[PDB]
Amino acid sequence: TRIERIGAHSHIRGLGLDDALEPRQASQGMVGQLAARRAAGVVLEMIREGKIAGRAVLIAGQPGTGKTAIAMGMAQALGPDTPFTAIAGSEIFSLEMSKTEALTQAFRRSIGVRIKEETKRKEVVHTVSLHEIDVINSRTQGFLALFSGDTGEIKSEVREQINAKVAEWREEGKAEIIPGVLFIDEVHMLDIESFSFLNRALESDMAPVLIMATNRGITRIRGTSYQSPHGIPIDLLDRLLIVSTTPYSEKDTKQILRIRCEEEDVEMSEDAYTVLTRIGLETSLRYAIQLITAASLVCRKRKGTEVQVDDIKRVYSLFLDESRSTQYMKEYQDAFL
Amino acid sequence: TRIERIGAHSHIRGLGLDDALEPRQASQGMVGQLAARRAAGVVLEMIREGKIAGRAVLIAGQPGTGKTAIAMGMAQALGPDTPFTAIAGSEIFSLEMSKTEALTQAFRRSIGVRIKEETKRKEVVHTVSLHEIDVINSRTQGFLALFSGDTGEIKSEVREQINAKVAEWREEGKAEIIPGVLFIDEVHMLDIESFSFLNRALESDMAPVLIMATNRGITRIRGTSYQSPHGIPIDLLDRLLIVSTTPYSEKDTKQILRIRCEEEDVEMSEDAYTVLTRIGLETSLRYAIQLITAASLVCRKRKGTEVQVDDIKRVYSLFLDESRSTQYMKEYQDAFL
Amino acid sequence: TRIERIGAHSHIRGLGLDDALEPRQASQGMVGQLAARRAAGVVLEMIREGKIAGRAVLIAGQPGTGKTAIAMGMAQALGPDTPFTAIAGSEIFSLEMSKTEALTQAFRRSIGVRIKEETKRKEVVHTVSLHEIDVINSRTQGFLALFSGDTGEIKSEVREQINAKVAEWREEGKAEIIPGVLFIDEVHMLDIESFSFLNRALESDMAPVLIMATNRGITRIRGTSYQSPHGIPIDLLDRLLIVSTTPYSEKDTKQILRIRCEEEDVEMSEDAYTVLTRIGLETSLRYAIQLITAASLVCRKRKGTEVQVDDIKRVYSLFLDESRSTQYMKEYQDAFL
Amino acid sequence: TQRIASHSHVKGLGLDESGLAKQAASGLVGQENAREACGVIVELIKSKKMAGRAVLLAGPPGTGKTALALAIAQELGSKVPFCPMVGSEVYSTEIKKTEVLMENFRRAIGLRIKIIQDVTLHDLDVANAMKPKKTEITDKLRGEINKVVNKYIDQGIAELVPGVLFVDEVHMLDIECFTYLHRALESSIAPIVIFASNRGNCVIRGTEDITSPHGIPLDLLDRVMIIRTMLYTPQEMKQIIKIRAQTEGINISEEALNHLGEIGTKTTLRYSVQLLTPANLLAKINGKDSIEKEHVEEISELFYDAKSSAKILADQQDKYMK
Amino acid sequence: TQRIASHSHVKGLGLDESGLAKQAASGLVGQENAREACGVIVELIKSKKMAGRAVLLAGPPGTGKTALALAIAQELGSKVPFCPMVGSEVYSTEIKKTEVLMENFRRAIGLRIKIIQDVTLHDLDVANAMKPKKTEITDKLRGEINKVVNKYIDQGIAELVPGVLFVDEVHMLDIECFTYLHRALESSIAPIVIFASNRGNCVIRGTEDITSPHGIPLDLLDRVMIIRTMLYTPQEMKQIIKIRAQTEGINISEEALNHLGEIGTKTTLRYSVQLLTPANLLAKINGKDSIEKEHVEEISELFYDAKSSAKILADQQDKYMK
Amino acid sequence: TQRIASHSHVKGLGLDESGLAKQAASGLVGQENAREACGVIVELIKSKKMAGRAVLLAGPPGTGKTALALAIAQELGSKVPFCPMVGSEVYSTEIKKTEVLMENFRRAIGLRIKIIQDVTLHDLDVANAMKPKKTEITDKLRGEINKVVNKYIDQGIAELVPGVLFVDEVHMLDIECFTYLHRALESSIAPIVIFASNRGNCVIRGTEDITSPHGIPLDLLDRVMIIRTMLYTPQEMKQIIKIRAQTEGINISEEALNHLGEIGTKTTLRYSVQLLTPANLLAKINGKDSIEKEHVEEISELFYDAKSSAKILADQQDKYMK
Ligand SMILES: Nc1ncnc2c1ncn2[C@@H]1O[C@H](COP(=O)(O)OP(=O)(O)OP(=O)(O)O)[C@@H](O)[C@H]1O
Ligand SMILES: Nc1ncnc2c1ncn2[C@@H]1O[C@H](COP(=O)(O)OP(=O)(O)OP(=O)(O)O)[C@@H](O)[C@H]1O
Ligand SMILES: [Mg+2]
Ligand SMILES: [Mg+2]
Ligand SMILES: [Mg+2]
Ligand SMILES: [Mg+2]
Ligand SMILES: [Mg+2]
Ligand SMILES: [Mg+2]
Repeated sequence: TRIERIGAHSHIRGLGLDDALEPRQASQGMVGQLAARRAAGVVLEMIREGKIAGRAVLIAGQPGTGKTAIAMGMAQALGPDTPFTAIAGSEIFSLEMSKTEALTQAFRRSIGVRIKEETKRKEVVHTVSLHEIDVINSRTQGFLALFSGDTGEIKSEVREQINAKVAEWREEGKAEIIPGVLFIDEVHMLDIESFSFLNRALESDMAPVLIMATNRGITRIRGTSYQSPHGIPIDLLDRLLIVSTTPYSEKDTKQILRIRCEEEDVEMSEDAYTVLTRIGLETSLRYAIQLITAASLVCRKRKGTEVQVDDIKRVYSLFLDESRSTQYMKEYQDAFL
Repeated sequence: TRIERIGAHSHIRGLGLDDALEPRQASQGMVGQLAARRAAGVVLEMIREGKIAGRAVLIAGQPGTGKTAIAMGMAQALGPDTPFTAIAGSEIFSLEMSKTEALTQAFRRSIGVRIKEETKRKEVVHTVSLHEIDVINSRTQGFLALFSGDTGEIKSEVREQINAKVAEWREEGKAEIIPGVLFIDEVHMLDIESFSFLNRALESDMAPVLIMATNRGITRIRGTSYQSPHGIPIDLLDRLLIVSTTPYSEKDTKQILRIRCEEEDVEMSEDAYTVLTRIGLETSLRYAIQLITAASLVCRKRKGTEVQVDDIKRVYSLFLDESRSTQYMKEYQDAFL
Repeated sequence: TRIERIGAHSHIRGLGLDDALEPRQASQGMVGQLAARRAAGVVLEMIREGKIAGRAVLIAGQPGTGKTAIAMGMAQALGPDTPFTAIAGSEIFSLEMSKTEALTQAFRRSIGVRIKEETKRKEVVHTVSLHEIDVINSRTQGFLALFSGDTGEIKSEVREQINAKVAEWREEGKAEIIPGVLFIDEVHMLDIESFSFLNRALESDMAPVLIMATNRGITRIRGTSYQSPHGIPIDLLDRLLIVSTTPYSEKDTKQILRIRCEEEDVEMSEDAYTVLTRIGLETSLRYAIQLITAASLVCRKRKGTEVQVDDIKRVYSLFLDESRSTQYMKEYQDAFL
Repeated sequence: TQRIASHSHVKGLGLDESGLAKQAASGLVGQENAREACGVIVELIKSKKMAGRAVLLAGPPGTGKTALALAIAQELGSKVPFCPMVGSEVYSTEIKKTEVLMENFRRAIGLRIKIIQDVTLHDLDVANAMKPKKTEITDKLRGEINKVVNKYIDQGIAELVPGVLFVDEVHMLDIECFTYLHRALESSIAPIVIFASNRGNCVIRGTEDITSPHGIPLDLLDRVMIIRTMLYTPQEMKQIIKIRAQTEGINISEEALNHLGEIGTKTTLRYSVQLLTPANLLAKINGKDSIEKEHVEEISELFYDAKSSAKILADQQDKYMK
Repeated sequence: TQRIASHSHVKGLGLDESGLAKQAASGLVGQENAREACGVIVELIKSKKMAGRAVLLAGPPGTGKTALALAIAQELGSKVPFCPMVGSEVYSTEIKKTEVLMENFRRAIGLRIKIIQDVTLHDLDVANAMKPKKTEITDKLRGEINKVVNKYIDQGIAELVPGVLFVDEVHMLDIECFTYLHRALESSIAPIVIFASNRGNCVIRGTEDITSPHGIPLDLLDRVMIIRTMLYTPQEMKQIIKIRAQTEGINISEEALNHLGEIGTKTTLRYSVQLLTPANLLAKINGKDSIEKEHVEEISELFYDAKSSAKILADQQDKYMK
Repeated sequence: TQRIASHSHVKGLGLDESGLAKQAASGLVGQENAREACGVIVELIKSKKMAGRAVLLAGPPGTGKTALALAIAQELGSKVPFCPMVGSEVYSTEIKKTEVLMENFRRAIGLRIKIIQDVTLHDLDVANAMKPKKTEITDKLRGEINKVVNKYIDQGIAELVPGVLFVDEVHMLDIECFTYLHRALESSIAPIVIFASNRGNCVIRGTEDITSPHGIPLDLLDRVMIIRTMLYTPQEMKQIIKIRAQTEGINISEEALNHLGEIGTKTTLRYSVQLLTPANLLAKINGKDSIEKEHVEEISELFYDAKSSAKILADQQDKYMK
């Protein structure tokens, strides 16, 4: 009906943390990962206090363990007042601007400048980010280049004239700086030059807090041939705080299936929950997530209400997973190109 | 005198085929290649009937066997009513548009849309191709971008609005679709991404018949490292109909020399025809083609009329061929860079 | 105070050559390199006579031997009347023009066209180069594209219309051609295509004299994999006249230090001159050049006047050289990235 | 008359009321497991409840992968948007490759504003954003267009029709396009995407020789559902040759049908279905209204399959250029 | 209040009147040879007599290379221009990389035209030189701007203030940028440049595997002066943790200071200085105004260093993606 | 006075009425087989009957390849168009490399429209097709310009003068440029093209290490005629040194001529012809109007050949940079 629908992270209302940042076993759409959600909440109090510039935290761990789910939990826990720029790591490879300029625009999008104006007397509020100020003052009719995105490289001299004016306003009280977050997911997709730009961009006084997520192991960096942990050089890994994410147990995988069967609005039998937890422990968590909705449609075509174990076994025979898919490809490897 | 002169294919007036598509031994400037010209004529009746979209035929065979000569024979056998876009395989590598966009423009140049207009009453005829309609409707003053060629990438949304309007006209009878041919010579010079675009562009309802020519063997594809026949992947070679071309015999090489000595207007003696056929069987056909005109100029500088064997032997000593050229380079290989 | 200051070549007023081109042991800021300065002066009389087009001279030799110092000696010995375009070898890699077009603009910047105009009667003089004429006639408002540098590729057809007009003027006496020099330093940084453009650009009637400098040995060319002397192919090395530069002795290194201590205006003791010559023979010449100014500031902070040996030994302990730097890196090679 | 192309006989999946696949219905023959799995996917696209789910069709070439997705497009109709897209289309010279993926992701979600008009989210993106040029449209524009479409739903002027994106030839994407597709499939506004590949155990483009199944990395293969397509039997090949003969208007004798079935099990399915129209043109050259065995035998001598041409290339490899 | 970043405690080099380095002054602790060498460089930038001299700061990561150059920038003040620049900034899509180096070389030389105004040579370059675009500015413009600034000095309207260019991360330049930097440092108008690298014995970018120290070729290492930065002792690490605790406003007990000093000699200096603010937020969550050992011990279990995370990656390498 | 360059003494091929080459005529010395073969090519360019024929000049460097094509350009005169072109000119940043080849192919065909004016086909192409930019001109424009030039011939207003394209350094083309040159030489409007190379048995650019003679693939070497250029004897080297001395205005003694002939057989022909003008400037420094042996001996100590400089590089390879 609306533009929004049931996505992969639509069940997560936030990190289920109490007053003492201690994580609850199942709260606000999140379950498991107790040291990772507690470290995410300490980073959440660091973002809400706004005092320290340029802090950086890597969320590392295995695929399917919820690195991105912790990041959209902290994204809904901030609210719309604090900016949260969420980019992919492949988005910096632009044809109209350099990777340094694309990372500088992603850095300056996350620093909100709340300007008030008293204008018989009404205080209009124009919250705006530092990137919009640099695009408006970059040229005449530059305010449509936020919209169409056809800004080139903004000059560095222009950015020092905006940073100085904003410092002046802030000391005169006309503006309030609300520093924010920059989530670079799949950061492993950045090259050595962009990682070395991150080595000096995080030392700036106006840098946002930089969260990053990587499922990669001790691999090669994209611009070079050396092997380093997480695909990230040790020169940048000196500047971060790693948050590991543990693989799930049986009861945690089963409780991810009950919070998801609710978001997709499907009523499942308890025997089908045990068989789907056994499927989700044998192969993958995300394969058992996508079996829930297609099992609900097999239950709708038989005109039942409760999803049985036979709907799970029929949809398990209908759609394969990499493991079984790769096996079948072994035979037609001379048929496959 | 005129812009046109004696080229390499100027003697070919068409494929020498009779009513039953059966090829004549020497007719319309073509000689030899009887199964290849019969398969070319079956493809010529497929192009003239216009019913089946997206058919594709590869002309494979050895160099000098006349793959391109069969394609300019079918190009003059179609006439100017049916479009024939003849491109090289290196022409898709454009700096102003992508290889997908350059192949889409080469695909849509070969679909003619004959529009009539009744306008005391005179039916003006504006035959036009689908590419010109997409360039005219791409922007204001876009009709000069057919001329200067400074069109960028036309939007795909614009091409669906032209395809729908043309379908509407065709059902209302205002337009007549005349599908045509696209000759991609030296197709081996395309990369894997452009070959994979050909895998889906040929399945479209508006695709022209696509003739292609390759002299390559089991070689590597230009974008990858795998070896496949003709430089073309087996995913695209599943979609084609290969037409092999046989190497020539002695009498076929001699009759190529008599049809060419006529186009260049040179009268040669029969002993010089036997010596030039022996030269054309020993080294190459095309070397014996270019010895005819330079032998005619050696005969003009002695102020004779008939070209003798001594003019052939003098020009054979004057201009070398790769085989003899490579031998002489063996000694100065330490002198050559 | 002024835009100019004590650079690395600011002591060199010219090549110290007499009437018979014979070099003086220490004159005009130059010392040593007697066969190289005599060959540089023969090339200087070839540039001043202006008759022979497209001559080329390589200055080869070891680093620190003064290839560039001979080239700024000949640059101040020409004066401002004769043009001297001095480019780096990395400057041809432009994003707005090709390497052929960047070398053609660097070639045509060095050919001055002195135009006079009589205009009660006063002869105004508009000396201008051939590149400025090609930028002015390339488009309307093209005279600001000399300034901003936003010329693209000037058409070759336009350059034949300027070369013909300049030939016409020269024969009518309205213009005087003053051919000049093109110094391509670090020429080894050009690729094979740009070297092959130099193979034909030097054969033109309007080519300037082309001086080039290389410290490289028998190395690989930048565009290919073959090894050739100086990083330059033997096809271009056939067209040049190599000028070798000898490494310095003890007295020549000591006299480079006395001409430099004068340009930097530092008074040094003779024992410090012997210790600095021993440092300059042990490690490098240029390291002993940069120890002079920092030793003068150590002498200024102790409020002395004469620079002693202890200021040299203190600054020798303060700033390291590659040799000692590389040694210290051997231990922290597991600490260094 | 309309031109007849490949997949012109495909008029939807051949399913009954129970959702099981018929052996021969609506131009589809065989492949019953893939057709019930594609019918469960059609129900998802119609439930309009999920977003960003991803399907991979996998199998050998010539096994009904583009045909099964065009049967999905015929079962949805013209009301649901469908956005076919080759995976080699992302290398535009004007914009970055993730912008070509994002513009195709917004092209597959539709809005019907009411007097009735049909528009996509990408049409509103280019409407609210000299030589025209594609521009890298920011997420700053896309969030307020999402708020404007949400206000258009809440006043009742508009109705959203989420659709499907077919990224055929998904192995031609490079590793940056797969890693942006992780974030693209994780959104709550993304269309249901159907990917297709036939390039099993090959290297990812953009990486220096790491190997994963289907040309797709294992971190994207975690997020998709696999539908395999098992090869056809001799009997079903003949049924495809029979359906392509009725679609192209070609009458055929049963002995020529048995010979074209032996040709199609000898080489491939696609070579025997392009032997139909040249044998029909040879039959009208001879004046006979139907194809006999001599027309298929003569046309099969005129045109070669890729394996016989590779045997000619292997026997005479010193003559051809390398 | 102003945000507190890294190097916010650096307020200049800690030197006396004699030019020797103090052990702890102006936020700098230890590294006395590098601080007297950087104080001799500060005197050069102020003598305004030399041009194009080049300094390399070299050492391990986390040893005061960016901190020593920002101490040079605090000792010069805002009157002398300072132009920080990452070495990966030269790969612009609009202009060539030597133009980005030349625009940064002209940005670091200042002119004070008098009513008092501050301008650089690059500001006059873009003033005397539609979508705006960076352009490859010719020397033809730069020579007459140098004559105009020389006439502005001779009539007394202007005064030149040559400054400093910091090319941090100089190993990210390619071999063309180093070879243009040969000609750039040889000019009499060039600014004093301070380069920094921590990438000893690695290949130059833009070359196919030739190896030189610090990522810089030997022909550019001839032209620079080296300042090495020797690692810190346990005692000086604790003094850096004490100075970062007073800079961030954090009270700390002496036993937690000894535990953070053992943590900083166990892993690295930078991991222990980013354990300060999370332990302070955990102390205000518990309500205590100062950090004790239990807050550092709990926060050190929550966040990992890079070596412990690499040990987790080595023990479980079959589970992570490659 | 006009400047004197290389090939300034070349005033045409030295042939008589019978077409045989003289030993020394019109500035050309020796190489009689290549000069009769180039005279047969000159007759072809004048017959104005053929189109798209292609000539390769092949041989060692310094053997008269650029000199033999400029002798062809002097034998045709200024009435026939001539379009010299380096093969590295096709890598423009504005247009694709086949467009640079096609624009050079249309630049070499001339039209004389009559009051008399000289125009090329490319001049009509850019006339019938802000910052100016080169554009990739379509074949849609080129076909109606060919019809307009054909109508201009038929009303008698114009006369076509087909010319010659010299693609010197043809080994610097990549494999796409050779494969477009297949289609370009096969046209009936193409100019006669003379290619030149000295790079025997080297890899084609744009391919990963496949080897063909002269840097040109075997499928393009099928379409060209080869003219080899055999090296010069000691006697002919002295005749080239004598002709370059009369061209540059330099008087020379016979003993210095014998010494420069021994120098030119010792190193190369080109090093001895650039020893003429420095020895002449040394003779006017000494005040003598003619060069003696002491001037050649002193100038030969001042300047080195490439082989002696390579011997200096081999003896001292540890000192030079790599
Ligand atoms: N802690 C959790 N609580 C609830 N649901 C979770 C949790 N972790 C994961 N999920 C579910 O599993 C899905 C996969 O998790 P997620 O995409 O965040 O993995 P990831 O660690 O980022 O892995 P990858 O590197 O493969 O992207 C989520 O979309 C969500 O539906
Ligand atoms: N003959 C000389 N007379 C005076 N000073 C000299 C001489 N040769 C060199 N110098 C001094 O030594 C410095 C280094 O010389 P120069 O830069 O010209 O070397 P180079 O041979 O070009 O080497 P590289 O290849 O390393 O650039 C010069 O800046 C100058 O100060
Ligand atoms: Mg994730
Ligand atoms: Mg051909
Ligand atoms: Mg130098
Ligand atoms: Mg397909
Ligand atoms: Mg640093
Ligand atoms: Mg030449």
